[PDB]
Amino acid sequence: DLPCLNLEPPKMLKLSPLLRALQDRGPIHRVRTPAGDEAWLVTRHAELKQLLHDERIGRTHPDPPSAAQYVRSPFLDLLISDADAESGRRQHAETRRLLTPLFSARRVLEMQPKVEEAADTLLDAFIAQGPPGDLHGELTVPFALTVLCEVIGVPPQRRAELTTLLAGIAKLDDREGAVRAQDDLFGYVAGLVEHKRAEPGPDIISRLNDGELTEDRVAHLAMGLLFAGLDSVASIMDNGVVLLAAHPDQRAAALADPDVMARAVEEVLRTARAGGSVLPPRYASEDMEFGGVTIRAGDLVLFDLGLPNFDERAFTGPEEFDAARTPNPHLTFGHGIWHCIGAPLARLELRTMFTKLFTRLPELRPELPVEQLRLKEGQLSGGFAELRVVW
Ligand SMILES: C[C@@H]1C/C=C/C=C/C=C/C=C/[C@H](O[C@@H]2O[C@H](C)[C@@H](O)[C@H](N)[C@@H]2O)C[C@@H]2O[C@](O)(C[C@@H](O)C/C=C/C=C/C(=O)O1)C[C@H](O)[C@H]2C(=O)O
Ligand code: HEM
Repeated sequence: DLPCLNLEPPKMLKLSPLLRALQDRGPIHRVRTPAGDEAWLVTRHAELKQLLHDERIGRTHPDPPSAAQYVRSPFLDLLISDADAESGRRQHAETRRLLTPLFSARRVLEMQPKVEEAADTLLDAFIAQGPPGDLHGELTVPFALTVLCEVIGVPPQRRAELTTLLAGIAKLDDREGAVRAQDDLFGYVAGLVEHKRAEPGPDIISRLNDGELTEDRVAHLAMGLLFAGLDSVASIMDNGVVLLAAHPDQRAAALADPDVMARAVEEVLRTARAGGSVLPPRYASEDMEFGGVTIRAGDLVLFDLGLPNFDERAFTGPEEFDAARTPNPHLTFGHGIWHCIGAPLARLELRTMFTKLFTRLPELRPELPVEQLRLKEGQLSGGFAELRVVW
């Protein structure tokens, strides 16, 4: 009898009864996943943060095609190899050395004008169209994609076509459709990488080509970035709009002052999804005794960021949306060597759009009561199916 996890959408600002019960009853539990496999679930902020620094947990497994999974995704399968634990950790460290400088404070400051231009253009169009409008499909997804394309070096005309492909690679209910979407996207990206070698621009693909990587790895890094920076930004943005609409005093504080806005963006990150934010699978590379249990070599270890983010051991009043919360040690961008390398751009995108959205549309709010918002099914990182708003 292992507790069995599900894919039900979370409620606003509150862990589900199963997740609250597991967090109350200890820091780590053997569970069953939506795919039907067994896993460890870590439920508290201190212990999760401690596993994020434990080099026994990583993206290697002796036998990747029989490894326990949370959901079945040919995209996530690309992440796991049968390299030994040291060689995997080496691969990963090299990856971080190359991606980390692409988002330096200087480079992020240089990105700002185009992030702000893109938000203006899209918000003009959204507003021209008049209420009600699908915030998700017509604003947050296209803004995150536009920004990402500009930074990575994908031409803007490709935006409609990537929206389709990046949805395709994330299908959970259609293995062949997902493999095919992956082949097509990769074929496009690999063509783009080759173009850029002949004609470099101030963009990530060129910066990665200026180094010692194979064509193949440059393409894989670019494709991973395109998937990592799209629906994540949209999810945090969609939920921040819901939360900020629902908390008028908090919103007013945020818009009144750019330092409350910077704090408010961290509180949106902490509270956007109260559960269900389960990261790509990681595995123990050897047995380890942790949190009163013995994790075995090969066991799946799951990180659901809602759990630590709502842990009352780490946060005073974790169910309260406090736009001024400081400090705010949320784990929404991960930590340690599993830490978001795009976080500086994501934060810029969030401050930029929250500010413009609520400045221009002070009364912006979802049309439906929150409990009637519908989540996309059968899609990795799927977020809302639509987010109709009025103003
Ligand atoms: C080069 C590689 C390639 C990319 C792999 C991407 C994995 C994405 C996982 C998203 C998972 C999750 O998606 C979920 O999938 C379930 C099936 C659904 O039933 C849920 N409805 C939800 O859509 C968690 C999401 O996470 C977020 O979006 C953050 C999420 O990027 C963090 C993952 C970073 C991965 C980096 C990485 O390896 O770089 C916020 C989002 O707020 C969070 C969330 O939605 O709760
Ligand atoms: C607010 C939106 C975002 C959120 C919530 C988020 C969150 C995360 C998290 C939790 C991780 C750790 C994943 C893991 O350990 O499995 C991660 C890693 C990563 N993120 Fe983000 N991210 C966001 C936006 C972005 C953007 C805009 C980019 C790129 C332009 C990006 C690029 C990456 C990459 C390349 C990694 C893997 C880094 C590594 O291999 O260690 N992310 N992100």
